[PDB]
Amino acid sequence: MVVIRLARGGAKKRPFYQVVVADQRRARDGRYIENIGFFNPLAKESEEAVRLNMEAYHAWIAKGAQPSDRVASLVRAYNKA
Amino acid sequence: VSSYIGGEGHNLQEHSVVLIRGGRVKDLPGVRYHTVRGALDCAGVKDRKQGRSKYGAKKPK
Amino acid sequence: ANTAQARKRARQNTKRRQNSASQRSMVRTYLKRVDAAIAAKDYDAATEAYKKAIPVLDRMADKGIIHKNKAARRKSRLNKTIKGLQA
Amino acid sequence: ASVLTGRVVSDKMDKSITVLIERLVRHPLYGKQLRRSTKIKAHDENNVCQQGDLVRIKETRPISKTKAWTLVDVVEKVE
Amino acid sequence: ARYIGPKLKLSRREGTDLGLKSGVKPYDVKTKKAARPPGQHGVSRNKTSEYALQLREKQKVKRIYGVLERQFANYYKEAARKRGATGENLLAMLESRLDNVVYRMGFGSTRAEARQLVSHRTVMVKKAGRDEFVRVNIPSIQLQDGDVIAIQEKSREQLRIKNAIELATQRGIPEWLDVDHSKLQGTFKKAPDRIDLPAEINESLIVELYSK
RNA sequence: GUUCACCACGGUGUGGUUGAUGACUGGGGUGAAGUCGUAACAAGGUAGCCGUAGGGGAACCUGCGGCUGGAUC
RNA sequence: AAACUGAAGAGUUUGAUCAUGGCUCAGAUUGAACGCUGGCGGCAGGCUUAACACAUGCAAGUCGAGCGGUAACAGGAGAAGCUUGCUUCUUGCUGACGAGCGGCGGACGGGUGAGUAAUACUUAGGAAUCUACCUAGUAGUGGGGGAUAGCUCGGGGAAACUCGAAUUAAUACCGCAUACGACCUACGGGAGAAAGGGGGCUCUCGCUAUUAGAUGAGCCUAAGUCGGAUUAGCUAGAUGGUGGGGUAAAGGCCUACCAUGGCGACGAUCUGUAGCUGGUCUGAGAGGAUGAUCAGCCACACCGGGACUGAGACACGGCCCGGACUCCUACGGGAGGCAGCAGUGGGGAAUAUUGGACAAUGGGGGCAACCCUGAUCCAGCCAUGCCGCGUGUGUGAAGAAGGCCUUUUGGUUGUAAAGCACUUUAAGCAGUGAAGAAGACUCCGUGGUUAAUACCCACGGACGAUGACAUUAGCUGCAGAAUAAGCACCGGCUAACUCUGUGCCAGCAGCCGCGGUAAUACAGAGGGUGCAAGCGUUAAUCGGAAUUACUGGGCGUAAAGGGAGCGUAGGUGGCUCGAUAAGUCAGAUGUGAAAUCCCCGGGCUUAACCUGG
Repeated sequence: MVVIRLARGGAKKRPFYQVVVADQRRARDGRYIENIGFFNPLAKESEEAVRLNMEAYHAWIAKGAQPSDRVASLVRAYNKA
Repeated sequence: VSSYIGGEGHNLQEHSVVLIRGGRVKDLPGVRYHTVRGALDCAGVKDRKQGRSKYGAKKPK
Repeated sequence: ANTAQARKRARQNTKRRQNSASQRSMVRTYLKRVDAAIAAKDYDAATEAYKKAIPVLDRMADKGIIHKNKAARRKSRLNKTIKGLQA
Repeated sequence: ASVLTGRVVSDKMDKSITVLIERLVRHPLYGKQLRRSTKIKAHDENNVCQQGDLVRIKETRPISKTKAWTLVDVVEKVE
Repeated sequence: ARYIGPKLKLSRREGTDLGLKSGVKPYDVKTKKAARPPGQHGVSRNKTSEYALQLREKQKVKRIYGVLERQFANYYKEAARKRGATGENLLAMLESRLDNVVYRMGFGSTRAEARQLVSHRTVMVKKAGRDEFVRVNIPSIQLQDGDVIAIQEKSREQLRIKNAIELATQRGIPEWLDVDHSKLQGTFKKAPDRIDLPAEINESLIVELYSK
């Protein structure tokens, strides 16, 4: 199926994820369908930590995509603020 | 191929295993390679002091 | 095979392949009667062979022995050849 | 959809023609436009058009091994 | 790596005072030299060439600021990509180095001692906007407009710093630096202009040297 | 199960292409104060050169046509 | 606002000159190797050769909430020999669970670049298809049957395994009954499913038929895409048509017949070489070279061939047959495939650990608990590269000694050293100590559901179970200059010069060249120059080379006009008035993946690096 999951970039011991809509069988950092934002695990109190295109996130949910347990909680604690 | 042994004095004889680098000798017809001195079986030069690395000579203590 | 599961898959494959090949042979057998009756230009023999092959064809196509597309194409292309044989 | 115009250079196949499409390809280094030409077999069902005609053809599903274009208009005819 | 050997040798080879020694006494009497470059021969025949004038000019700046070839060529590569004059930009980025900034603010007698102070975590930097200092052991830190510099709480009683301010007062304090001796705290208000920098360093020779 | 059809292996023959070698032989190049001459550069002591043919130890010579990239006139 | 910034020449032909013209050099770069040397850290990178052969361990399992069950382990209840606190035997009763049937997964993820010059790749489109799991629906899930693995009984085999008889369960298998769709139709009608499990009649996980999405896959078209003509003709299922077959699907994909077509100097055919792209290096650019690491696509999995199961494979750790090689054997027969991750032998100039954890991000199975994951996250080794820091800092002259040169007394090494005054980065020792963690479970409340205050789902709180890295990063103390400099070069190009030895020798050399008894060129010294934990050499690419000239060259004599013509393909082409709008130009839309390059910013102590637009 299609999943909304994180794709790891950044550097060694400085992870920076991009939340991405991909076919589930592709490698985590390989081919995807659409990039809909990013997540900085280590970010300051004065810098954009989580960004997520909520319009395309809802479109992909209604379209068939299945979020992971990390992006689901990220959106959960990102839309409450 | 035929190669040139650089430096003063060497220990090479029949059935000696050498490392060979590029570089042609101008005044020697036919010679087109140099023997790296100090690599495998070709020893470094004995009393070399100035350009030691080019002749495989350890730093004298 | 180098794992118990690959070995199980192989011995399951032999059983499933025997069971499916018997039904594949059955489909071929029931279509042979229709083709042979068409060969000797016999509308009644071809029709009575065709009528008793449709249930077999569509039952094996629903089981997965042949594709539904193949079953439909065979039905249509044998009906079009029988009807033109002095409908 | 994807229409293409050209002259008929062969009609000696049943329900089939060969159309010569010409194009101007520009040289990547010297920048002059060479005129190049490809032979494309088209499907002419009623077998009407003759060689020397201008014809329009469109891409369709393949009809044969080397034929996937079909005739739609004979815009010009041999004089 | 940095140069460790003698400095008057360098000054004599460049033919000018590089400020490598302290100003506690005049450069002429500190060495009774600079009329001749070092070595057996010194002043020579067979006059120099365009490449010699360019090489010596580049070595002059490199030896003044204590920056080796690799870092200095990175400086020139950055300066030729920033907008404006390449030599002006290279002088600005050599002047914005943390060790040079603390030397000009006067906490160190020479740029070598200023770099020695910076390296040993005796200088805290406060980035513009940030409400905090941070101890920084990196002499090559580029300071932007408004960065604050202060002396460590456990090194304000240094004797070398206290005799470095009184030399800075005798030498002059730049106007792009706002230094207060009361709590050993300066502010880098702006990178210096080419008109503020001395008009005896031909950065044009450095720019023409880094063009093959 | 049998048999036929398709077909992989493998086999047979006869060619093509190409690598390494080969007695001997052709020319090319390099290397010394070698041998034979002196063909060219001056009108180089028969102006030289181009094509071609014949001849000659060797540079070359000769014929026929051509050129001036020929001095003395 | 910005992405708009970039271009050097020198030596060498001559007695000298100008030109021509080759050679050579100064630059940048690398998955580099070698030589000399070597302190640290961050981030990267690391078999380029043998797609050579591979010892050993690991890289694909999971589900008992589908099923019979009980081999092991642990409990529970009773039998209690009780040996009085020793202790055993019955039971699947429970947590669970080997083997077995069954499902899903194993077609992903990972590796390699052999083949492939075009079923490839890139760009742009297209129609004649299939698509497990996912989303939103629709019609259902009714009723039977015969088996069979394990388990038995008896054999055969050294093993691998195997044969026969009997026989049990299922969401295994096969009829029958129905069918909103869907399939066939001559459109009158025909045919075609399913399976149950679980939680308290409901809900939930499934199954069946199908629609629409999404995802993926197959298929087609056009354009582009290496060298050779000392390879010019190539094709007979070949090119087209029909009838038929075949496929999920178009199609000579196959076949019978009919026609004689198709392709080619715009390079067919044949040959050599090659995975392609984004990109990478170089360059002012245009170009040239290249296709490691990262990402996309393709191909392959010891070699040749065939298929099965499946939504998907002609399947890397699946099957069958054949082959080479390797191993076991009781000689009858068997087994195997690191181009997965470590690692070995070998080849080579040359490329690392037989490490840890699933904590994070993903992936497989499961209702969950949880299990698996050499993907991945980390750690180890290596100056292989990039970036960063250090090896101290000031002050110190009758300018000590020593070395070297020298006119024999000066100069130089040189504030250099010694002495004095301080400092402790990094390393070492001792403490402290974030963040990577997403808050599972459990409790409460609310909403949906329902016959229900159950169960289940969704939401809102409380709670702190979870860290390989790890003795973390960072921060704070202690001690003491203590632990830390080498390499190349110095005739010119090209920054830096003198002695001594040698004597066309020994030797150097990129080029010009040097060496013949006073060598700034050899070897050693002193001094100096450039780089610096690196420095040189070699290999390789572009540059300089306007030296293939598109940008941007030439051809009277320097290399270069075909002996001359006629002419085919082709290239190019007068004036005027119209048409068209293909080239051309402009606009709009779609696309041109992300990363990279560049600009503006943000975060690492800075930088490299990461990252938003």
